[PDB]
Amino acid sequence: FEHATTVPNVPGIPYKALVERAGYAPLNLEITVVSSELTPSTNKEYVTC
Amino acid sequence: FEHATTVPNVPGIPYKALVERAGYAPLNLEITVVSSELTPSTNKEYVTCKFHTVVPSPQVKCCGSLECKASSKADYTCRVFGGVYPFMWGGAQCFCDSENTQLSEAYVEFAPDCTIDHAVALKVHTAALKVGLRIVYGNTTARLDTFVNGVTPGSSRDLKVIAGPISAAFSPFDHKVVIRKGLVYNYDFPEYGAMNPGAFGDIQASSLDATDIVARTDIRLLKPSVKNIHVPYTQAVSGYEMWKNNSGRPLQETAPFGCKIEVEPLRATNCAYGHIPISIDIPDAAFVRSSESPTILEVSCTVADCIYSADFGGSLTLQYKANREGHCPVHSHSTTAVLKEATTHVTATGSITLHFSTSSPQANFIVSLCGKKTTCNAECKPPADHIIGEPHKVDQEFQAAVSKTSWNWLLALFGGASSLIVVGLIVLVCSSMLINTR
Amino acid sequence: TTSRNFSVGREGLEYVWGNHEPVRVWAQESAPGDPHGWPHEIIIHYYHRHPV
Ligand SMILES: *[C@@H]1O[C@H](CO)[C@@H](O)[C@H](O)[C@H]1NC(C)=O
Repeated sequence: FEHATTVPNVPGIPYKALVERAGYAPLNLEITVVSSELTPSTNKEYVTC
Repeated sequence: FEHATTVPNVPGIPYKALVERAGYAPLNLEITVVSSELTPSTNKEYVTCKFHTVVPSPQVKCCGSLECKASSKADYTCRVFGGVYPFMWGGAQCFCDSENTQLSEAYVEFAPDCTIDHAVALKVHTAALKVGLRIVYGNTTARLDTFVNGVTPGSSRDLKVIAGPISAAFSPFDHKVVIRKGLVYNYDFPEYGAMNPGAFGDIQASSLDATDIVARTDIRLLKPSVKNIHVPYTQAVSGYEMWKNNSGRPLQETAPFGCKIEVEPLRATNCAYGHIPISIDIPDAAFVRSSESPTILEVSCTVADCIYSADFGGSLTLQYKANREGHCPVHSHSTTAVLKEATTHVTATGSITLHFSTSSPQANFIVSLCGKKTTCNAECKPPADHIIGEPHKVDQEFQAAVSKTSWNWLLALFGGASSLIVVGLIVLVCSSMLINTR
Repeated sequence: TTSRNFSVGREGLEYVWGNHEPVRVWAQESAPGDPHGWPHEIIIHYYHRHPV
């Protein structure tokens, strides 16, 4: 099956949601943001000391 | 007992019906169209295939005369010339400025490979149907096969069940057809003895090996060439190869209703369209007295959930009270929806869950358990997936997709100002009389 | 290799490819028609099916 949902950015906060289908019990879906990793693009210009 | 009912043409779609008799539990009858077999009436017209010409050793008269005789060979032709000096490796066999004459003849016959590459022209007519059915009544199964004609009952247990005639006749076969190597092509071939050079069916034969043969493919002989004995000839290409290059696609990929067509019977199979009435006779032994059947009490209908779909996506629940044990059938007396199971174990106060499907999202109908029945109303939703080839539309739509909310909006919508108009007219009449008082 | 778009009716459609037995694929409706007791744009579903 397919589903969609929005979640806020935050670590270690389980969110519980449901998927509803007639003739099938609504499964409990647990979503947790274990960690975040923001990696930009870098360019080296010059060194100094 | 006797009963009658109409069923649409479709394979592998069980239909569940009931026969009601006071003092006897209503038996659940299951009807399935195992297969279909439409067999028309066929007539063989003539065969055809690639041809091989014949260039027999010429008839050369050394310093004499000859003529152009006649023969029965298909496309037989002769032609003569004079004043010819044929040559050969040992030298010139004969030369006489005028007295020499040469006579050539030409005909044709089916090629040896024809025996397997041959195609045949067929005249078809009077499509007739043969149908195989599986019928279950009270866990009594029967496999039967019969024509749709209303006269003949197929024999299965010696139970004569009549059906038909067909609601609407459908025949992908044109009156004329051609067959080749297990393929059937819809074509309008010419009549026997009617040929055209460069056209299909230029060569004919009542049998693949019949001695008699006839054709016409524009064979005109050519004058002998320079100094070398031979037979220069001319003739138009076989219509067989031409039609092969442009025969069109097989009927297998163009017939409606998904016909599956085979050649040796020249028949169609598992091709569904229309409806068929059926008459069914049943022994009374199969029937069960009601008292023997369990009784039920204060049964309620509860819809656990239901999403409008194609498969048995509708789910229902039933709570019942009974004074007896055994089994009862269940039925949906409303056509719009149909169950998936026939019966189940019963209980003094037990409850069950049932599957079903419907042609409308409005789950408003009545359903019968044992001999009693209860209503069931609810709303079902359309599904997400919308592309599947599995059985669907087991019931045709009856403009019942209209939701109850739409009916509510429509009812309160249509105005009734005409009543206000009539009241206005009546008060106008009364006021006119009052004015007439003056 | 490429892609092709084939329309399918409610009745059903046949489908062939390669040299293996074909598969039949049909379709149903999924547009959002039914309301939930509040004002809704049900018409769109009824427009998606039978524009007549
Ligand atoms: C069919 O059901 C009846 C009771 O409804 C039972 O007596 C009979 O044994 C069953 N027959 C078979 C073949 O299961």
